[PDB]
This record gives sequence, C-alpha cells and structure tokens, in this order.
Amino acid sequence: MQRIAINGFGRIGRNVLRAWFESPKQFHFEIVAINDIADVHTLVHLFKYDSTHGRFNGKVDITIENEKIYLNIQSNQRLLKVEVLQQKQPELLPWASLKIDVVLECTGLFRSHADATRHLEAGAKRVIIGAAPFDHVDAAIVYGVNHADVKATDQIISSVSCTTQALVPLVKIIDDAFGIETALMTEIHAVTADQSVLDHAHRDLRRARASGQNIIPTTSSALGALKRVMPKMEDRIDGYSIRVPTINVAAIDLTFIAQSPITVHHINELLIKASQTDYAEIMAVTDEPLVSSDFNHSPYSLIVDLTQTMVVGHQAKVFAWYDNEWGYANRLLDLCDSFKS
Amino acid sequence: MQRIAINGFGRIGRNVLRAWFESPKQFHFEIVAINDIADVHTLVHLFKYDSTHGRFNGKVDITIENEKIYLNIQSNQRLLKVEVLQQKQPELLPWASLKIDVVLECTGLFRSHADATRHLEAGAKRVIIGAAPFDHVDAAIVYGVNHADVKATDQIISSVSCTTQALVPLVKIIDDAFGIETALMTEIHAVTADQSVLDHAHRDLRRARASGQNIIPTTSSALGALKRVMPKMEDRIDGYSIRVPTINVAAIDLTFIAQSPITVHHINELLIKASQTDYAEIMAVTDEPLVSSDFNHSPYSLIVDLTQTMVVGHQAKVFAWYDNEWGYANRLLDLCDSFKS
Amino acid sequence: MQRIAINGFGRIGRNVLRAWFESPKQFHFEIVAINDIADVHTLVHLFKYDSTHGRFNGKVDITIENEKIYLNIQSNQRLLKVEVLQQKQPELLPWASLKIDVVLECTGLFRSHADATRHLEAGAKRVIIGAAPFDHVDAAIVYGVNHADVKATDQIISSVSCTTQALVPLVKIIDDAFGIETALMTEIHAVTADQSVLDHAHRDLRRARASGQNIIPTTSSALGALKRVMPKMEDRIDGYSIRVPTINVAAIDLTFIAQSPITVHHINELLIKASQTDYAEIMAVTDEPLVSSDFNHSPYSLIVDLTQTMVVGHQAKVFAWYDNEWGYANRLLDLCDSFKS
Amino acid sequence: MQRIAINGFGRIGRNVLRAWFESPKQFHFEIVAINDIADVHTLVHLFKYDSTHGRFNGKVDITIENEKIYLNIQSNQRLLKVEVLQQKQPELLPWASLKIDVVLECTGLFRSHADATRHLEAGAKRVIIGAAPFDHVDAAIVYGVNHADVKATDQIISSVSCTTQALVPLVKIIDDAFGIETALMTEIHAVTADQSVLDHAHRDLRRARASGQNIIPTTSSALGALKRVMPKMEDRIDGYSIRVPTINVAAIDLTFIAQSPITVHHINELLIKASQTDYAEIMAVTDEPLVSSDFNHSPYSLIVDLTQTMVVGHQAKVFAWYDNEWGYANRLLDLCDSFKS
Ligand SMILES: NC(=O)c1ccc[n+]([C@@H]2O[C@H](COP(=O)([O-])OP(=O)(O)OC[C@H]3O[C@@H](n4cnc5c(N)ncnc54)[C@H](O)[C@@H]3O)[C@@H](O)[C@H]2O)c1
Ligand SMILES: NC(=O)c1ccc[n+]([C@@H]2O[C@H](COP(=O)([O-])OP(=O)(O)OC[C@H]3O[C@@H](n4cnc5c(N)ncnc54)[C@H](O)[C@@H]3O)[C@@H](O)[C@H]2O)c1
Ligand SMILES: NC(=O)c1ccc[n+]([C@@H]2O[C@H](COP(=O)([O-])OP(=O)(O)OC[C@H]3O[C@@H](n4cnc5c(N)ncnc54)[C@H](O)[C@@H]3O)[C@@H](O)[C@H]2O)c1
Ligand SMILES: NC(=O)c1ccc[n+]([C@@H]2O[C@H](COP(=O)([O-])OP(=O)(O)OC[C@H]3O[C@@H](n4cnc5c(N)ncnc54)[C@H](O)[C@@H]3O)[C@@H](O)[C@H]2O)c1
Ligand SMILES: [Mg+2]
Repeated sequence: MQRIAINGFGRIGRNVLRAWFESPKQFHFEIVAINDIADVHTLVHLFKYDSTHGRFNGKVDITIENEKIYLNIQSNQRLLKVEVLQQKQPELLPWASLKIDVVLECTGLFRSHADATRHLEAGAKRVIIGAAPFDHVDAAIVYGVNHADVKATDQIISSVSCTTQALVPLVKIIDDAFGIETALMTEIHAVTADQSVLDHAHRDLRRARASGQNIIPTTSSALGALKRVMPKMEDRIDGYSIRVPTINVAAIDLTFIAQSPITVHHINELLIKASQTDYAEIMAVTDEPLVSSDFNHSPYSLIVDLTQTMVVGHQAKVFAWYDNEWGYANRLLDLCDSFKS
Repeated sequence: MQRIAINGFGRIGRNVLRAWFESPKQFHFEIVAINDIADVHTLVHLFKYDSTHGRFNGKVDITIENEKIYLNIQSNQRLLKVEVLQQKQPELLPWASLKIDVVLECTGLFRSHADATRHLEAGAKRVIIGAAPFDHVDAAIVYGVNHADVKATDQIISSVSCTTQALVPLVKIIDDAFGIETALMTEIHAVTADQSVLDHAHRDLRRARASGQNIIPTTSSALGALKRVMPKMEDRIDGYSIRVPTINVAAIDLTFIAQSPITVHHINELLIKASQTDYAEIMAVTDEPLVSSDFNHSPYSLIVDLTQTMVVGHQAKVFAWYDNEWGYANRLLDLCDSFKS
Repeated sequence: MQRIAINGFGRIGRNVLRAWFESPKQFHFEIVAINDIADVHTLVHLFKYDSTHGRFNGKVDITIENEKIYLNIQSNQRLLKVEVLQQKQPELLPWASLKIDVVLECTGLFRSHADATRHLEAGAKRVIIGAAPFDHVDAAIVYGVNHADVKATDQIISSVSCTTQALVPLVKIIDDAFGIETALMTEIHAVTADQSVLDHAHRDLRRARASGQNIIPTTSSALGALKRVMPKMEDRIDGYSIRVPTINVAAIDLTFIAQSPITVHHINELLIKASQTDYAEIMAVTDEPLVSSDFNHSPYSLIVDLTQTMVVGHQAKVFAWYDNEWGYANRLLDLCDSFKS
Repeated sequence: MQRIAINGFGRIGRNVLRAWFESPKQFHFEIVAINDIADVHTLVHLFKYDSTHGRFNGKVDITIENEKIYLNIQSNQRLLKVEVLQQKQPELLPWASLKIDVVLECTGLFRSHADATRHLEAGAKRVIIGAAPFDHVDAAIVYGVNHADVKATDQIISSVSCTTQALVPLVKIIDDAFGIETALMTEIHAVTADQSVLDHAHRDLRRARASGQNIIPTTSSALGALKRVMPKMEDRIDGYSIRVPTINVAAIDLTFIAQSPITVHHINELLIKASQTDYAEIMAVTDEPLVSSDFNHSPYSLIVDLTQTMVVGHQAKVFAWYDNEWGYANRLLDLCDSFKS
C-alpha cells in the first residue's frame, strides 16, 4: 500500500488531492505529505475555496504537533492524514522518514533529471515529474497508452502534459487504423497560472501580455513529449498552443494526412470504437453541441467532438476537449495506482 | 461624386462612417444617409462612444429640417450631413429621391438576392451586401484580389466576410506559388454581436452559450464565400470558427498540403514579397511576438505572423491576424472608391 | 399537495426546476408544466448544460403522449414529469385543464397586474410575478420577512427581485435595532441576460455597452420594490447597480446613518444574532476572506461579510453577497411551500 | 534642463514615458534614464506594444555606446536619448554621474524613507515615491491641491495613489462648500499587476484569487494617504476597494453626510464650477451616460459622473471615474513640471 507525496500544491497538486477523495473508485495508495513554499493556512484556504472547481465537499483540520504540521481531511467517507512541509529545496525534505514510495513533482521547477533526483536524495524511491521531460527520463508515460511499459526499476518518470495525454491517443488511434503521414496540432487553451494579469516583464514576450484581454499564440511542450512516447513519429508532428481568456478547459485541433482512404464516418466510427473498447478509461466521444464549460471537472483525457470532424482529400481534422486540470490530476492517480503489485 | 447609404448602423455600419473620417486619404464619395430601427439618439451615442475603438475624435449635431432628421458630423477637417431614417422595410426607403448610387447593406437580414433587391426597388442603383451570399449574387468581391472584375451590370455585390477577405489572399498567394492540394481553416475569433451574454434561447445551441465564459466552436460562412470567389477550390477547402472571450480581433490558422517543396523560410519570403508588391494595399507581415490587441484598429485585411509558420513534410500551417471590424470597414470604403475613376 | 407551473424557462425558470431537485429539503408541491417560446429541445439542452451552475446531475427523457410533450426528469432520488408548452400569450395557456395552483411568472414581460391576471383567466388560481411590481399587486413579498402576510384571497403576488431580498432584511434588521435615518445602496452585480456582448442599440444607453469590457452603472428596481414592502422608507433610501464582467453572484454595499450609538462590533453582533434566530432560513454571516465565486450556488438570500463592516461617526457601511440566480430560485420555492395547509 | 530618471519600468513607469511624448504641450525637462530588473529588449517590447493603451506612435532604436545601453525614441516631433540600467539595488545606481534631479520611484518596493533615501545616496537630488507613504515623507502631494506646499529642502516626496488623487479633490471641494461630517468611499477598480491569473498562493488571500473570474473586496491605501494630505479629516473618512475583471479604469463612489442643505442640482453645479475654475487642470464633469472604457486614456485625475449624484436627507453619493494609469502618470509629469523645468 504505497505512500505518495506531492511537491507543489498548486493547480495540479491541489486537484490531485481533491480527485483522490472524489474518485468513484477508491485508490489503493495513500497521499501522506504535501510541500509548498506557502504556509499551511494559505494552502488549506486555497484547497477549500476554488474559483474553478468550487468549494471542497469535506472537512479539513490542521494539527500542529511540537515538530510537525498535519492536515486531517475527510470527504466522501475517506480520510487522510497529510504531513505539510515548507521547504523550497527538495533535497532537504524528509522523504526517508516518511517512507515515500512516489513523489509527484507538480512545481514546474524540477523537470531536469538532476532536479528530480533531489527527491531521490531526500529519500523517495520514485519521482513522477508532472510535466514534459526537460532532458532525460527513464520513461515518458501516457496513462492508457504505454503505462504497462513502466519497469519496476524505473525511478524518474514523466507523466508528460495535459496536451500530450490527449494528443498521443489521437495520433496512436488514427495512425494504427489509417496511417499518419504528417500532422499539425492547434491547441486552444484556457489561461494558466504562469501568465500575466496586465502586461508585465516575463521570460516569454507573448505570455507577458494581459491574459484576460488577448488571444496569445505560444509554444507547446507536447510535441517534444510525443516524440518520447512514440519515437516512430519523429519529424512527423508539430503544433502550437493559443491561450485565450477562459479559466479552465482546452481543446486540441489535429490536422493530419491519411495514408489510406478516409471519410468523416470512418474516422468517427473508429474513435467511437476506441472509446468503447481499448481506451474507455481515458476517452469519450460526443455529438452534442457542447462548449468548454461543459467539460469543466470532466475526468477524461480527451472528449472527441464528432460533429467537428472534417475531411478534404487526404487531409482531415479532428477536435477533442479536455479539462487540463482535472483530467491530468486523475491520470496522475491512475498512474500511481498502476504501480500496485 | 457617388452617394452612399448605409442600411444597419451596427458594428460594421458605424465603423464604415468612422473610417471615412479617419482615413488618411479622403474618399471620392459621400455617405448621405443611414437607416436603422433604432432611434437617432441611441445611434449618435453609439457612434460617439465605442468600447473597442474609443471615442469618435469629432463632433456630431442632430438637426431637424423639413421634418427630416440629419446628423452633422465634423472630424479630421471633413464634414458630412447625413439623413437618418428609421424604416425596417428596405422597399420603403427613399433611395430614389436621395439619388443613392450604393447601399451598404449591413443588417445581416437581407443577404438573399431577392431581399437585397428591395433596395433596388426603392431606387438605389447598386447594393453591397456586407456579408457572405445566402443564395445568388452578381459578384462576390474581395478587395485587392478581384475588385477589378466588377462590371456595370453587377448590381448586387457581396463583399463577403472579415474571414473571407483574409483567407482568399492567403489561399491565392500560396496556391499560385506552391500549389495547394487541399487546406483546412481554423479561425479563432473575438465575440460577435449575435452571441449571448448568459446561456439563453438561440437558434444555434453553441452560440446560445455565455460568450465571456466559453470557448465556442461554430460554423464559418467563409468557405462557401471563398468558393464563390475561387470556384476551383470547391471540394479542396473546409474549416470552422471558434469564438473566445475577447472583444475584437481574429486570427486565421490555415493548414495546407503543398504540391511542391516547401520550407518555413520559403513560405515566409513568398508572403513578405506579396505584401510588398501586389497585395501592399491589404496585407502586412510581422516577425514580432505580438498578440491580438496589437492589431486592434489595424486597417489591413490580414497580417501574417511569420513566427507561427510551420512545415512538416508536404504539410504547412500559416497564421494571420486581422481586426475583423476595422479591416472589413476599410475594405468596404475601398470597394466603393474603386467604382469610379 | 399543490401544483405549480413555470412561465419562462430562462435563468430563473430553469434554476427553479433545478433547485427543486437539489434542495436538501423536499418540497410538498410539484412543478407540472413549463412554457417558453423556444422549442423543447433547446430548453432541455439549456436545462442540462449550464455555463454558470454546471451539468444538471440527472437525466431527462422527452416523450410524446397524446400530442402533448413531457419531460421525465430524475435527479437526487427525485422524479418529475412536466408538460412542455410553447404559447407566447398567457391567456391561451391550459391552466384550468392542468389545475394550476400557482404560476411562476418568469418571462419579465407580464409584470403589470393586467398581464398577470391573464394567467388567472387562463385558469390559474394564483400568480407569483418573479420581478418587481410594474403597477399594482395584491402583495409584495420577501420570503423570511413578510411572507406570513399573504392572505388566502391574494391572487397576484410579487416576489420582488434578488437585490430586494438581500436589501430588505438588512434595512429591517438595522432600522429595528439602531434606527436608519437614511441609507444609500451600491450593488456590484454580475452581468445579466438583457445586457450586450458588443456595443449594440438598447433601450438603456449604459446597458448598450459591451458587458465583458466595462464597468456599467445602471438603475436598480430594488428601491421601488423595497418601498412597496416598507413604505416608511420612501424618501429615505436610494441606490444603483454596477454591472461588472463576472457571470454570476452580486454584492450589496449599504451605507446608512444610524439614529443611535453604533460600533463595528455591535452591528456585526446584531447581524450574526439575526442570522442565528429569526432569519436563519435566508441569512448567513462570514468572516472568512472570500470572493464572489465562493458564493456561486449558495441558496442564501444574503451572506454578510463581517470584515467589510465600517463605522465613522454616525455613518456605517455593511456588505453582503448573494447568488442572484440561486438565492432567488430557492426563495421562489420557499414562497410556494409557505402556501400549504 | 531638469533631468528625471524612472525606477521601475512597469504600468506606471512606461506610461510616464509615453505621457511625456503624447502631452500636447512639451514638458521642459527630460527623462534621461530608466532602470528595471528586466532586460532592455523586454522593456522596449512592452513600451511599444500595450494591451490597454495601444501601440506607441513612435520609433525606438537600442544603441550601445561605451558599455552603456541607450534608447533613442522618436515620437510627436520629439526625441529622447535614454540610458537603460538593470540594477536591483538603488544605492548602486549612477545618479551622480547622470546628474539626476528627480527620481520617479515606480517599483512599489522602496516606499519607506530609508528605502527612498538610497536614491539620494546614489546622487539624486530628489525622489518622488509613486505610491502611498509607508512610514515618513517630507511631503505628501496631490497635484492640483497642494503641490505648492513643496519646499526647496523637501527631498522625499510622495505623489500618493491614483485613488488618493481622485478622492482628495472631491473631499476638499465638497467639504469647503457644504461641509462633510463623515464620508465612506467604495472604489471599483480594474485588475492590478499584483493580482493572480488563477487561484495561487499570495500574501493576501483575496488577491490570491483568479482576477478574471471574481469580484474581490480588498483594502485601499488612499484613506491613510488622504490623512497625510488633509489632517482635519482624521476620524471622518474610511473606505475600501473592489477589484473587478476589467483591464483599466476605476471609479470612486463617495457617500457623505453634509453639514448644510444639499440637493442633487446644487452638488452637481458646485462640482461643475470647481472643474471650470480652480480644478480645471485635473478635473472634468460629464452628464452623458458613459461607462469605464470611455475614460480609457483620459489624463484627468477625476471625471465626475453627474447623472449618478443622489441625495436622501443629509446624505449624498457622488461618483467619479479615472484612468488609474494615465491620470497618475500625467500627474507625475505635472508635479515634476511644478518644480520648474
Ligand atoms: N495547469 C495545467 O493545466 C497543467 C496541466 C498539465 C501539467 N501542468 C504542469 O504542472 C506544473 C505546475 O503547474 P500548476 O498549474 O499547478 O502551477 P501553479 O503555479 O498553480 O503551481 C506551482 C506551485 O508550486 C509552488 N512552489 C513554487 N516553488 C516551489 C518550490 N521550490 N518547492 C515547492 N513548491 C513550490 C507554488 O507556491 C505553487 O503552489 C507545471 O509543470 C505545469 O506545466 C499543468
Ligand atoms: N463584426 C464583424 O466582425 C463582421 C465582419 C464582417 C462581416 N460582418 C457582418 O456584418 C453584418 C452586421 O453585423 P454587425 O456586427 O454590424 O451586427 P450588429 O448587430 O451590431 O448590427 C446590426 C444592426 O442592424 C440594425 N437593424 C436590424 N434590423 C434592421 C432593419 N430591418 N433595418 C435597419 N436596421 C436594422 C440593428 O439595430 C443594428 O444596429 C452581419 O451580416 C455580419 O456577419 C461582421
Ligand atoms: N437573473 C437574475 O439575476 C434575476 C433575479 C431576480 C429577478 N430577475 C427577473 O426575472 C425576469 C426574467 O429574467 P431571466 O434572467 O430569467 O431572463 P432570461 O432572458 O434568461 O429569460 C427569459 C425567458 O423567457 C422566455 N420567453 C420570452 N417571451 C416569452 C413568452 N411570451 N412566453 C413565455 N416565455 C417567454 C425566453 O425565451 C427566455 O427563456 C426579469 O424580469 C428579471 O429582471 C432576474
Ligand atoms: N497601476 C496603477 O493603477 C497604479 C496607480 C497608482 C499607483 N500605483 C503604484 O505604482 C507602483 C508600481 O505599480 P505598477 O502597476 O507600475 O506595477 P508593475 O508590476 O507593472 O511595475 C513594477 C516594475 O518594477 C520593476 N522592478 C521590480 N523590482 C525592481 C527593482 N528592484 N529595481 C528596479 N525595478 C524593479 C518590475 O520589473 C516592473 O517592471 C506600486 O507601488 C503601485 O501601487 C499603481
Ligand atoms: Mg461577457
């Protein structure tokens, strides 16, 4: 019965903890610690009150022992006691004391294989970097696709990105059935926590601009990450992302060149079958006239909007929605649950 | 000189009149009447104050004369005296007595050949439908591409849409140089007037949804319209539009298969060259990391963002911005100006 | 028990029906009919999918029995079967046939005593106008304040407005304990369905302006409505509303002159004591550092934010939140429930 | 001429530089240096492209002479050569060499007398802190009210806040005419650069919350600041600020108890006369139904909205708009100009 810790109690970290309590299936592992540079009182406040996902439907108590700070959290007839830490430098964390089996690295600041190793030094056995790899990882994993390819010897793992976890299924499903010559991705994405309120100095001159006022083209880490999960598609895939002023939920627009005959009907039927069989854990398809809000708090890795499917000659476009926060958080727990032996 | 009337004093109609006063170049025609179902005081207020384009830099006085209502408008060293009408039925408009050469039909309600002809019945010599054709038109015109083909028998002209005026040049330039087998268009567009503030009954169930809260995929009239200007593109292009919570400015994302070798470098050089020569009146290209608000109040039909160009194999993506209100308005003025030398 | 109909399935009508299913209290009456000008498929879609309140957690099945349309709705262990009408004129509705005890009039168009009685002609026994009075009503009711005052002969009742149901308790509690010489109200309010997406002709020149871009001061009906509930406050109170770009939830800021000694502590203690006793059904008090989204889907008529209370000399300001949709809907259900024997 | 430096090239600093170029009448002093922690290319990009105020109508060329970085800026028939620094510690800046007469302190981080004096150590003869006094200042100045009270020996000056520069004139004008017993302010203010895009750890739990999604009550420095400027009003005035999802422009809502007879007419007439006589430089009054975006890029410290004025008994509300960025930036330049140039 494994022991998970979360480093970085932000949009992803907090949602991982909520999704644990809200899941209709109880997970076999326990989350037993969290860390963030903010104090516990700020953390509990933000865990309880969320502008995107609403009030946490449960009870949180804070316990100060002589040394340690704990949360006692109850919801949906489940209970966790969760040590809270406030240590900026992940090597100085007490992962050995706490017997931590997996650390979920959700800060965005420790994606290098070196930085992820800091958690290995502090005592943890295994790290899931919750982002695209910066350089080296023992594996890059998309739950529902290649999670069985985790070797019990692998110690630094990447759960890639929200975008990746939606792209890879699409690419795999379509490449297996029709063959993909090349494809280009357009992602339309809600604002993210690293953007700016008003125009302000920032590393990226596009993300420096007022996030509430602009359509903002930007890079996606998803293409680099898809190469690692499917090296057979090197040089065959590119794309980018566009930030717009919604609070949550994203869509992927994938345009590809088929290597065999295609119709709108054949593509949709294939995606329906995939969703009903081999991918039913992470994938759904709808034909209802829905918009982004309707997928807020959806646990799926992608939801294909089949009415958007288009074909001209050898070229086609498919479209899928996903909750970039709730889908990924759920896939993190699904991944941790897959290590059970 | 020519005598222009404007039917429907909305986003487009008001921006047409504003752009006449703001144009660096005076036009060789006059706007002599406007018609709306709204009261003159409402129209003058909205003409003077605009949430998108700022205050009209000028003065407006209402006078009554012979029981007719006029606006006297002074700005940028020009004055217009403009009759104001309030007739919901085009056939009952006094175009014959006003000696109207051109009606700009900007209501959205009279796009059919028969409906547009009502202005002809009322005595105007020529209508421009400020929208895509519904059924039939004498001619579908994109200024700077095929405005020279207008013949004196073309009485009902469609100036198509914002999107078509950006898409048609892109397709043409690229098809002429490299050849397009097929292409798919994704437009990312600011909210439009016909959308909803909150979820509300509406003919279209996606545009029924709260416009400030959602990413909303919907149809685009632009592909139908492009096919009327370039019939050879039938069955070779398709696309769709996405509404997002910004007030103004749109982007087109065009994905195509080239029929000859492409690189990013070569595509960009072609588009730059086009912008300097044959399409200098309507088209610019930038290489700066810009966002939508940077194009607000730009008069160009399109501004290629050369930093977004991508190529994999035979497949490319190009990206261009436009102010969907100010570009189109200026193109309506340009079209009228071309009607007599 | 008792049989209710809803005329107008908009933000209010739809949320009344949702709130029926969601209420922890089960109500001893049934909604047996809805009427809108829109078709049933649009209505069901909007009932199921909401940008503000999320997906309805339940199922709807549309059946045709006779030539009558019905919704079979199941949620929260509860079930209703509701006839669906599409009649634009209330006198033509089948209320006598259906044996309607109470019509909830939620269109906004039949607020006058004459228009409302059309339901009574059509066969309904009692109408509740879900809006401030236009001219005369038999009674103007704030649930939890003066609902005991409904006479069995009262046939045309007004449940006033969301703003009125926050304001009246506040004014009453404070005037009763300390005395209010005069007071002024500033409401800060989310956008409402009658506002504009872009600058558009509108009867109100302020509400003509782009609702996602602007702070928009406008009128509030709550002052007239309050004066019908409390005629003593004629000439002693005024105020206005400011619309800002949020989707739901509002706040009242009430500045009053006290007729007797006041402190922050004493005002807060009073409001707390009222919330715990005579007003526990409709009122809460918090001292947590919360924001508007934290009150979305709150059923309270008002939640006082005690940290905002200020006193200078004889002048004070109190501040209360409310979900302007969900509070009002629940108060409508509470009012209907109060009519039982 | 007099020689000014800007410390902190953000929303205020950048607008100060733009306002220099845009002012119809040329200022007779020059801005010769800017310092920020961000790289010069980021600074020049943000200076040229602004989501709120549009593109700079000018050209900027970056030059390296010696080991010094210079901005050569040309706009509106005016030229400046501006050294760019990147020194986080103000004691280390080369103000002695540059013979700086006045440093505009626009970072928000150096508001204490000791912090501001670091600029004096570096050789600057005078500092204007562009914010409320933190501990002590030689003078707290509202331009147009008490800028004449500056002494030649005053070295650390506060120009207070945008809010204070609107509040003080109102309080003063109304107090001088009718007498204010007490007053309470509500400010409705656009989002600021220190807020959050999504729910995020922050020192302040309300400003932690998604700024595009929420109404957020918070504190204002203006009340403390007004006390420094007008000591007689100790114990007579309080208030607070509310952040809402617009990008720029704020309003003051001021409720006061008057010590002599008042009417709406008399209050408005007073404010109009004040604006035409003693306050013409900094104040305007409108009687048209305007909204926030109509004041974007307005240089006034306050524009009174005479249609909002209300009176009940001895109590009154007045309402004023201001562009929080452009007003304050203009007032900084005017205060510098008041020292002679
Ligand atoms: N938000 C999404 O939609 C999404 C989806 C998939 C993956 N991701 C990835 O998740 C990661 C985090 O993103 P987020 O949206 O949760 O951002 P966030 O800013 O909400 O979370 C970052 C958190 O880390 C904390 N923190 C900062 N420095 C720290 C340190 N030294 N030690 C510990 N905690 C520290 C912050 O206080 C904060 O709570 C990134 O790699 C991001 O790319 C995000
Ligand atoms: N705004 C854009 O981005 C854009 C770009 C290109 C084309 N268009 C097209 O322009 C047309 C108008 O769109 P808009 O954005 O100006 O919309 P709008 O709703 O702002 O304009 C419609 C106007 O027509 C008036 N009107 C309605 N019925 C009338 C009647 N019977 N007679 C006279 N006036 C009447 C209304 O009062 C309103 O002023 C549409 O066909 C639209 O597709 C819009
Ligand atoms: N939403 C709020 O915050 C709030 C709170 C209190 C009171 N109110 C009041 O309630 C009323 C309705 O407001 P709303 O927000 O629900 O508006 P809405 O526009 O969302 O709903 C109006 C509904 O009435 C329907 N309708 C129109 N004409 C009809 C007819 N002849 N017969 C039947 N149905 C018809 C429309 O199709 C629509 O579904 C207004 O008077 C409003 O001021 C609103
Ligand atoms: N924006 C408004 O409406 C407004 C109005 C009145 C007063 N103010 C005040 O003006 C100040 C600045 O606010 P702003 O809106 O310009 O914010 P901002 O964040 O846009 O500007 C701050 C700037 O300072 C720079 N900076 C940070 N640390 C620095 C350092 N050590 N040395 C030099 N430069 C450094 C940052 O890179 C940034 O460019 C604050 O005190 C604010 O309250 C703001
Ligand atoms: Mg909106």
